[PDB]
Parts: sequence; structure tokens; C-alpha cells
Amino acid sequence: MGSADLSLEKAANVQWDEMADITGSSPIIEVKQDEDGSFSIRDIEETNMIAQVK
Amino acid sequence: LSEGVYRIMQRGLFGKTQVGVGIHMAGVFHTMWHVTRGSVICHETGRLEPSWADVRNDMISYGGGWRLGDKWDKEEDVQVLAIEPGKNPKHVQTKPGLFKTLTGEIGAVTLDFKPGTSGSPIINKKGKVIGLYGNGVVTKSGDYVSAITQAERIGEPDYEVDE
Repeated sequence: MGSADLSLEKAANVQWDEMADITGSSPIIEVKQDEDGSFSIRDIEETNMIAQVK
Repeated sequence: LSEGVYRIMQRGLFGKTQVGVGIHMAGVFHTMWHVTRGSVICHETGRLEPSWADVRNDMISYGGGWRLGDKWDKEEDVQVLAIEPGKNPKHVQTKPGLFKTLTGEIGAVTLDFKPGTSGSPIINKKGKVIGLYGNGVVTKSGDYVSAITQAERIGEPDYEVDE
């Protein structure tokens, strides 16, 4: 036979790095729906807000 | 052949380019559908042939069924072992959101890594893969969000007493 498509290259192993950064940890709520063959996806972020006066 | 995280390279005119990421665990190589699209993957030992796929959920397994059974529990921090092309492996932790869709709730990872990372493992605190990074959604020029791509429990309530 004769073919060739894609190769493998090992990079790392499954391990939990405790010193990883937690920046960008937005727990956004995404509502995905479709109506007429298209798909409509809204994303609702719930950012915390402390009151402030000017 | 050995358990770990593998880069999925494609030979071209200018050499091999990382098109995606895959995880070989418990003797089965797990990756994303849109990455390999069913093409066989060869390594020193031999060529891997696909065994199962879910095109709607963008998943495909090589050499057997999906053995990654661990799913994400809500309100628990996860880490993405992003394998960016050329760059070294990078671990980033996040508090996942939710993908409110018909048929269930899928974890929403807000991390935006470079293209080609599709298939990077999503690991829980116990050091086990609970999903795959790569299949997600982008906002209007905004922050990409990837769904925690996992096979089983794709539509189950995850709170019943039956199993």
C-alpha cells in the first residue's frame, strides 16, 4: 500500500501544574440557539460591581 | 504508544505543521474531529486508525472507543495544558462557565490560545483529563471561549440516582 497524511510528536504528559496563572477566569453563561438554519449564540457575563459615587 | 499528550503534525511543502493536539491514554489516542477529520496518524511504532467519532461534538478516537470518562463537576477550577505550535507546553487555570444549550450544560473555558491548540487536554485537580480544548465560539472581535469537550454525559442530567 501507499499513503501518508499526519504524524505524531509527543509534547507533554497529563499533570496538574499548581503554579499556573488563573487570569482570565470568566465564568460566562452562553445561550446557543438556532431558528432558521442559522445559529445565534449570546454570551452573558456577570461581572461584580461595587457601588461608587462621583 | 506511550501515554501522554501528543502534537498532531501534518507534513507539507515547508515541513510539518501542528494542526492540532491529541491525548493518548489507556491505549487510545483521543483528539478533535475537525483536527484530523479521520485521517490516519502514523508514528515510529505504526499508523493509528480511527475507531469512533462524533461530528456534532467534534470528537474522534483512534484505536478504540473513548476511554476518557472523567467529566467536569460544576463550580470546580480546571487547567488547560495548551500545546501551542512551536511554543512549549503551557498550563493555565480557569473557572469554567456554562454553555446553555438544549441537551445539557457544557463547561465554558474563556482561555484564548493560538490556533492549532485544538485538542489540548483539560485537566481537573486530580490530574486526569476531563475535556478537550479547541471547539468553541468567538465574539465580535472578542475573547474566544472553548467548550469543555467530553464524550459521555453529553445530554444526561448529571444529578439522578441511575447509571
